[PDB]
Amino acid sequence: TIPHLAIDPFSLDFFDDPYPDQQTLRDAGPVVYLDKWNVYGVARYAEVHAVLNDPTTFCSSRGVGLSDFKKEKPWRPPSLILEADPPAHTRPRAVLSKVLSPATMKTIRDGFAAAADAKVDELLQRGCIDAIADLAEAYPLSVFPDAMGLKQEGREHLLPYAGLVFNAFGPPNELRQTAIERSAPHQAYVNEQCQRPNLAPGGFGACIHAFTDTGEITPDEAPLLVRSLLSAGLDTTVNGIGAAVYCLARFPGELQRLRSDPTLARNAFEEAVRFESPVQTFFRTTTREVELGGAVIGEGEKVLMFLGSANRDPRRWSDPDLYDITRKTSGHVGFGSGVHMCVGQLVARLEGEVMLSALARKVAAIDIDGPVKRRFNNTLRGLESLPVKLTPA
Ligand code: HEM
Ligand SMILES: O=C(O)c1ccc(C2CCCCC2)cc1
Ligand SMILES: [Cl-]
Repeated sequence: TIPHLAIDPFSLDFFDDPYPDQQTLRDAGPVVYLDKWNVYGVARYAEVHAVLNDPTTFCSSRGVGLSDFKKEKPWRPPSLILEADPPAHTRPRAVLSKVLSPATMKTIRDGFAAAADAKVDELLQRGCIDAIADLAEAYPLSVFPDAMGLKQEGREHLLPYAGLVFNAFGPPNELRQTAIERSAPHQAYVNEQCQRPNLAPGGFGACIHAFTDTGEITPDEAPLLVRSLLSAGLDTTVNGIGAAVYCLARFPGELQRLRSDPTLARNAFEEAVRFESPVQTFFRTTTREVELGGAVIGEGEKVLMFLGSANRDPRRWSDPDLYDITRKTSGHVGFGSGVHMCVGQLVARLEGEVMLSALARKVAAIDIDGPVKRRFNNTLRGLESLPVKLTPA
């Protein structure tokens, strides 16, 4: 009944060009079995959306990586929010939601926008830049660690730590095992910055700790919640912004539409998140026997969701393989869906918006002018290097 495929979605070959294999996964059926890792897979929009929106059946507390926490030891203590189910999930979620709220966005927006404009001005002075190191990485590094309240020293640990986190959701292949064996100094740095004294007044970290007397979280929960933001909050945005620049670089017609109306900046970023899906995959674990897309899945089974595939499913999208900055994007699953839907999406969208706004106002053309190199990660899709010439408006 369920088709068995030998495709390895965590192989370098797959990362290098996932789109044909994603169609093969979609068209094989609503539910497939991946013999390579003994997991179920769903690659169509409908089943991905259904799985995300039934957290009781498709739980997160047994891990959202390949590893089943019921069978193996987690590589680090479980996240109090990502790797928790309701009801344990609910209060920590509410705290991060309030920390990363509308009001907070108002407090940081001017600074984020100023930093974006400044960066683009700087890059225009150079002309030929690497849109990954010099923009997609440099810009979030120039705003997010400060917004967290982190000291300057040690910040070089942040991207390596995130690379590790996202590789660790994968199977135990070379990417994952290499990441873990290099991890000790990055874990040590992160865990230390999560303590209250090390987080500057007014930043996200301090704000999490301040919530520890409302009864929503205890003081001993705050460091792990700071840890959540230091795991999730930087490398995601690097690859979201890199995706957007890469799209504008390949679709100059859409860059020209964006220039003509910079208020399209926020939807141009959202469309990039759909189109590239910086977060490609992650898992749920079944808590009972369940019927999904006409297939029966047993209890205690890992289910791999292909978010990127769902976001290109022609069953859901018209011209899914086109970058269209006026597309109606609502419903894409690039930020997830349901109770775990990205709690930092307002920060992500703010960064993406103000960067694309700066590009929209200051740059006339973005031309790739060197070899493009891809970065491999078990969960993240993005580039290592994107050489571009920026022409000033
Ligand atoms: C373009 C950037 C981003 C993308 C594409 C993205 C994507 C996602 C997705 C797909 C999920 C759902 C995971 C699941 O269902 O298991 C998620 C959750 C989460 N994200 Fe984001 N994210 C981004 C940026 C951020 C930022 C900037 C922050 C923090 C400042 C953040 C913090 C979190 C946290 C803490 C969760 C867990 C939420 C929960 O379990 O309730 N993310 N993100
Ligand atoms: O430590 C945490 O709580 C944590 C770590 C990583 C993430 C990722 C965000 C992007 C989608 C996949 C999960 C979310 C939360
Ligand atoms: Cl850690």
